[PDB]
Amino acid sequence: IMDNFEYLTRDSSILGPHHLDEFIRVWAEYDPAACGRISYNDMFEMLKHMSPPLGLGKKCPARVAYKRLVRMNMPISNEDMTVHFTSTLMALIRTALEIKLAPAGTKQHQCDAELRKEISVVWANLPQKTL
Amino acid sequence: WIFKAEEVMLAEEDRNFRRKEKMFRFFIRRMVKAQSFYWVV
Amino acid sequence: ESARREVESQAQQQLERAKHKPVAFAVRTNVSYCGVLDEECPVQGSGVNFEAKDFLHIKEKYSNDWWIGRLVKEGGDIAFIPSPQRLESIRLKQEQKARRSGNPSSLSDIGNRRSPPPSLAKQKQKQAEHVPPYDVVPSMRPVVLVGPSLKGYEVTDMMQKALFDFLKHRFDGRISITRVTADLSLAKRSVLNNPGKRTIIERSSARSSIAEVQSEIERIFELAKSLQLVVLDADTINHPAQLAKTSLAPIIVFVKVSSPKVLQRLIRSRGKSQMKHLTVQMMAYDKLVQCPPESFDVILDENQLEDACEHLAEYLEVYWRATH
Amino acid sequence: KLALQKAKEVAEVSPMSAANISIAARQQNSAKARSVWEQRASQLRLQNLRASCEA
Repeated sequence: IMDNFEYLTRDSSILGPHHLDEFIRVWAEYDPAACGRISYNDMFEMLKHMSPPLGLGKKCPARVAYKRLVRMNMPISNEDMTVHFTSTLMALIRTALEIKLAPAGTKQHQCDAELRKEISVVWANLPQKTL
Repeated sequence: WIFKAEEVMLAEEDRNFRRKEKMFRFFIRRMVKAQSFYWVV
Repeated sequence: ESARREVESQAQQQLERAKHKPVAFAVRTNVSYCGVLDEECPVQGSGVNFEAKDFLHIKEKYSNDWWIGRLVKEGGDIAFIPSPQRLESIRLKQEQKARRSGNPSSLSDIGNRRSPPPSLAKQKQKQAEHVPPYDVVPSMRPVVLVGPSLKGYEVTDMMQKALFDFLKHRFDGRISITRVTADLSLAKRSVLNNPGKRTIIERSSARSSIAEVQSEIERIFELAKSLQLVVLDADTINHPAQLAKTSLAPIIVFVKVSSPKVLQRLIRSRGKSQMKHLTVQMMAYDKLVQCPPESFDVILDENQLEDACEHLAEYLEVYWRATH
Repeated sequence: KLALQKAKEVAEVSPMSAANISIAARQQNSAKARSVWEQRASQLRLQNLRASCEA
């Protein structure tokens, strides 16, 4: 019972262990293979088709989603023909609970350092997904 | 604390009937609360 | 020069022979001045770096400019304390290093209005209050208990009588307990030369209560000069600020209930007699609570009798070692 | 708090109460078991309080 107490006291409104399954299910249908990088225009229809429990409730919170896509660092620096799941789901799970970058707006490096020191041994797999 | 002061201001008030029966009550109350009475009962 | 070394040696020998002699009297200060950095002291290296809010104890006689004193600190050695006239002179010296101190400002006005210093530029003026740098206080600090509510009522009387008893017993043979039945809040020093000097004047204050209250002031002084610690069982003072501007400068002890919810039921524990006065018995609690903690000297903020009892015992033991 | 206040009254000498409360503040610290139920209850309390405050 206590091995599963996190799931048994769910209060399912900010759930994260389950919405990732829906994210994978949605991504699989649109993706025939990884092939490294995928297009851009799919992510908008994916957010529209994303589960309303996480990402958008009404028409107004979509603006907040735009506030998460714009007004910060851009993955557009590299080729626009690039995946965004490494930077979209991470951003949404970071901002849904325990948001810290918005109140500061300049202390991104300290948050990145905290993430790196908490992922110290991952064989440097996420460093390429943080971008 | 208040009881301690009541038993302190009663010894200094008698040191200088219905009063002699009250130091007996104070001694009883000091006796029903000691560890000896607790262990005996 | 041989004269300065000779007077240094004589002062050192006087200090050595006066190390084991009774203390004469004590002074109270209101200015943060250091007696070690002043070059006019008879002996250098043996000054006092005392801040404000401090007591000094003078024993022997030196001159009109300096005195031999000691601090109330533990381990504080014998030092030299400036005389009140010397402190007035050094206060005048404090405000002379500035560019200007009188009426002629230096706002690009040089050589136009010389303005020689009149009597307003000296210490002769500003005599509306003119607080002396030194105040006369009892040698040993009297101890006054305040709280948790109005005195003369059952709850406060018991909560103070228990501690009084503890002080009589534990410190028996070295502490004298005196009760101030009359008022004590009318201790003034800058009102008049002698208001009501004689009882035959038939004046308003001659027949008033000011006479006995003023005569009770130096009784505390007489108790203090015997080195025996004394307390004050004043039934009128219920707030530290009521007895803070006077010449007593006493130690104030705060016995307080943690919350008024406990205090109300504690008052209820006495009987129907105290329910009549329960109302007035509560504002006297929160008025004294709203007083800043810094006003009180010590705080007894706990409920256990024995631990709070030790809280005062160790503090007074530290005080006893401080002045010995 | 009481031990920290102890040093405040004694301004005439260097107080040792701070050292006494320091040496007696970490020895008993190793008794904070903080079981899974208590940790989950604390997290739930934090989340509920945040939701109530933010409405």
